[PDB]
Amino acid sequence: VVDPFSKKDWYDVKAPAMFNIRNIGKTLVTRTQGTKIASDGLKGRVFEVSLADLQNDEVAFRKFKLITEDVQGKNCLTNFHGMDLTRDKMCSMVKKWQTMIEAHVDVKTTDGYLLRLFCVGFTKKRNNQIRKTSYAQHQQVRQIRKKMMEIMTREVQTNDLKEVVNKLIPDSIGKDIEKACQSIYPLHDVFVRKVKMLKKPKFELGKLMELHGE
Amino acid sequence: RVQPIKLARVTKVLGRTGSQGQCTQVRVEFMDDTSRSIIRNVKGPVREGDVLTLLESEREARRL
Amino acid sequence: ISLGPQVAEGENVFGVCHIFASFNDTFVHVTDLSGKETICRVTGGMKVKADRDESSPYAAMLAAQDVAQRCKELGITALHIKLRATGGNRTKTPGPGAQSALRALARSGMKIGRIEDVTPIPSDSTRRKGGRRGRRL
Amino acid sequence: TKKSLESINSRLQLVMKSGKYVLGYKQTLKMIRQGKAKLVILANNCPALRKSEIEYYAMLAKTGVHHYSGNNIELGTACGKYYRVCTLAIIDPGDSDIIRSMP
Amino acid sequence: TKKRRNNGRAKKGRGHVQPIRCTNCARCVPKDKAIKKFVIRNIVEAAAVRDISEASVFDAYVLPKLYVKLHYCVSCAIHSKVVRNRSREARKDRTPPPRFRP
Amino acid sequence: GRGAPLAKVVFRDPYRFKKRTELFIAAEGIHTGQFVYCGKKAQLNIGNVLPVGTMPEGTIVCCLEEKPGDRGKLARASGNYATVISHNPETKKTRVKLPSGSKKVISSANRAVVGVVAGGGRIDKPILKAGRAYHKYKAKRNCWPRVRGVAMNPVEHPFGGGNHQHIGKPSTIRRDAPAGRKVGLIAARRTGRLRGTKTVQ
Amino acid sequence: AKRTKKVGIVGKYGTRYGASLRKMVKKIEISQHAKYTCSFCGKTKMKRRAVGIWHCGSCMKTVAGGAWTYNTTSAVTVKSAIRRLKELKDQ
RNA sequence: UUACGGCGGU
RNA sequence: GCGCCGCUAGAGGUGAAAUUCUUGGACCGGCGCAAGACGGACCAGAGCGAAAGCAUUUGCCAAGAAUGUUUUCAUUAAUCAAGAACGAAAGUCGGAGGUUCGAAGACGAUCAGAUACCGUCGUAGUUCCGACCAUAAACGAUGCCGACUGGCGAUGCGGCGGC
Ligand SMILES: [Mg+2]
Ligand SMILES: [Zn+2]
Ligand SMILES: [Zn+2]
Repeated sequence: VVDPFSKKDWYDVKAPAMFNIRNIGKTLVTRTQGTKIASDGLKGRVFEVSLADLQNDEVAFRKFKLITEDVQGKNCLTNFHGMDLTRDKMCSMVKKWQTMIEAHVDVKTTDGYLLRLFCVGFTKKRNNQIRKTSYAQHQQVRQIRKKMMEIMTREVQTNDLKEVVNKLIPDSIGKDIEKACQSIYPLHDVFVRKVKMLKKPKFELGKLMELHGE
Repeated sequence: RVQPIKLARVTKVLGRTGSQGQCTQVRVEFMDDTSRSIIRNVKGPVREGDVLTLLESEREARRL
Repeated sequence: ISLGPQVAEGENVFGVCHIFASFNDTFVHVTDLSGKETICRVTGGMKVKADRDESSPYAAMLAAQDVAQRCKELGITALHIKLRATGGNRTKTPGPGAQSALRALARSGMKIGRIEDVTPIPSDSTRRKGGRRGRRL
Repeated sequence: TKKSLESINSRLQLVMKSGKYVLGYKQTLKMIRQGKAKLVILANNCPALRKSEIEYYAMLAKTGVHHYSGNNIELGTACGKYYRVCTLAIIDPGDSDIIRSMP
Repeated sequence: TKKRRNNGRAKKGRGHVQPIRCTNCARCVPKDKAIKKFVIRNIVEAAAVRDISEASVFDAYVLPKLYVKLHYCVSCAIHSKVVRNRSREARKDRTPPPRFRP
Repeated sequence: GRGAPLAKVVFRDPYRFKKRTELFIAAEGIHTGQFVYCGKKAQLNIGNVLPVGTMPEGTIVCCLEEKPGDRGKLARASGNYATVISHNPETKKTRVKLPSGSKKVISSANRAVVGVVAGGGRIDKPILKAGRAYHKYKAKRNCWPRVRGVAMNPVEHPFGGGNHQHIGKPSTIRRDAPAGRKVGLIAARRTGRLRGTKTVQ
Repeated sequence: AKRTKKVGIVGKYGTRYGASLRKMVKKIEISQHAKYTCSFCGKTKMKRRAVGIWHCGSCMKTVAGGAWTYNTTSAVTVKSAIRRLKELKDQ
């Protein structure tokens, strides 16, 4: 008899200023009922959204997670939580008769935002190549995989979270190990497959208010 | 709820079906645009090109 | 007019529609952009009384119409798709109600954004419930 | 647990063949207090005030303390004898580069 | 008699390959004996394509694919007719049947 | 008469100049001349005792308090421990998992030494003769040679008597039976050799 | 010379107590009487005191270990997990 | 979905 | 499996069902946690190994084939009674563990009957440590060593030479 949707109000979700489209969408939550207050029911919600509705002309096979850390009245401010690729991209690039090399590393930034980076690469068939198997040897794989994680340890350890997350809207990490590996075995589909968040540095309030500033 | 009962014209008949040679497939056109065309199944003698009536519009053809 | 968000005359607000099209049943659960707040979960096995036909394409066809009629009436007007198969240990292709609950979700006046298959895939994890010789039928 | 330990215990069984060395606590205590010690190696087993007063004399003699990753019975086999030994001091490297290494 | 030159299995310098499990009966087969089939099926069911592009938020949206790799035991591969019985000299080719997509 | 060993620990009195000795249940792995740290801001190592609300989910805990400040009641026998899950930082209550597999939501400020109780594996060895059971209970109680009630007389037990040693009456009795009648399977939910695991919460 | 072929340490129990209980004992009984290598001085002088107590002849160090053996495998798994939970999350 | 037998010698 | 939510009345299972779980709120959707298994797609008529067998990264080891060799020893060799070493799975004994799967077993169906197939549940067992047992369609159903007797396209590893 009661309609619980008549007790619910709409907030709108905002992405940080690092992206072109600042407005993610609208969520809903029930109002305050004593100890059930209407803010902790939507702190820590994940919004699995892609780039192409968060940039203007960027790719669509990549998606960002965006936890909520603060509520500003009718607004619902967010911070970065992680990324991965879609399923259909990540299994369109796993084909036969090529080597899949994959690396992973735990690197924290200088802001205290410990990440786990996941990167893949696939060996590349050459243009004049006649034989079928474009396989790598095993000691080639070990030194490529050493070369992958050494580079993304550079690109994350040195500076803060904003320049890190800004590097992988164009995915210049996958393009930097693209150039640095093709004197070992050439690679072609080299992405950062997934970024996972391990830590958060106690949530200073003004750091989120910087991200939604200019 | 109420779908508009849509009269429909058949193009090429796709041969018999129905495990006894009793039903045939017609791939109607929808009498508003021949660009918009779905595959359907009817029973009885068909005579290629004519017009038949759909009490329901789009569910499924003979397809597992 | 007490229900509904604040939009313009042209724009639309996004929700996601989790399709769980296994065999034996089908789910056409719609929820918000974070997935936490359920808007409407209606099922193909709640509008037929036959128990063969819960995985039928036809029961999914009218479950998709019923979930659109609730979603559009509440103010949430465009859908993203997160179709599942059974996944995990079990089969990884979706059942017969998969496509029909998707097309009839769109034929009954509703927009569609990004779609994705989001079924559970293991990394070579766990045994299957069949026996070594499988099930023999 | 794969590649790198025979940097420090292949060099240790090469100084043992070529150069000079002393084993035991009260012999590297004589060699540290009259200038002749170069790189003292402590086991991971020695009592923690013995580890302190060798780390304190080596600061006074400006020498290096390498902390060996092993038992005192494991450092003895790495030397090449049937003992256990916490503290060694090499007083001449034969032709290797233990001092010219990291510590 | 020895029916086939390999014994149904593509192992030559091995003693044991991994056991995998069939899909539609959950029977345990060797990985080399198993009849694989990799389905790159479009998730949209092509009769239902002009009902999702006319109800999308774009005019040009590339539709996602469904990449399901089936693999069967030989018992369910013959019953579901993905491998057909062959004559005793037309068995001896390893070329798959041609495409016939249009 | 205890299966666990003990550890006597000297602390420094904060208020008087005095060293005063405690007696702990010995967590397994500790040695003499080891520093033991005890507080809220203590660091989670073996043998350190610290409140259950600060330590993470899934750490193994011995000798824990069932009400705060009760100085250790639960999970104290040799080889036994308890596991913590499920911190609720609002209305501060944490649930633990007792050595009987039964879970219990307790206060958050309950205090507990990190580790497992020493002397474990003790019940793996057979007593192996009647003499070493005698010395076992001479340390404990006057309880050991248990005469069956079927073997005694109708004054002495509800089960005794008869020309044959038989119970006669059903050996499962109610819980509100009086004293002198509760003998046997007291308020038994089931009998017979057990199947499954326990399947009753 | 060769004094037994099966019983070993449980030849003191004679014909008594059952073959499978004497076979069950002789894993426990070789293990509680064995000298273990000390982890603090490297000398194989870990003799067992009372049950759960382990003690060094030289360096005189007392260790609270298992009942019939120096390490219980339940207590090594926990020490692995405690230092893992102490480096994960950093509390 | 269920579908089990067919006297001996010629 | 358990917590904290969200909205709802079924979910599950099947050729059809039922036994079963569910407004002390299942199933589904979100976020976390824990445990134990297992390392998909890449994965091949590819590799290694005496055979059994071997697949996530990085790490202390100890071994090995082939190739390269104007090194060295100079018959040191092949097969091998007796005697040994290794040996899938199930099994046995003890200690840990116990997620899934699951002989025995209970129940629901199916049948003339079902002690079977099928469904719900589940013990021992599958997992680890230690000791055993020594067998398999342990199969290329083909002992090991040596030479000789057609062609061809390749592939895996070394070596050499070429636009
Ligand atoms: Mg008695
Ligand atoms: Zn099959
Ligand atoms: Zn000692």
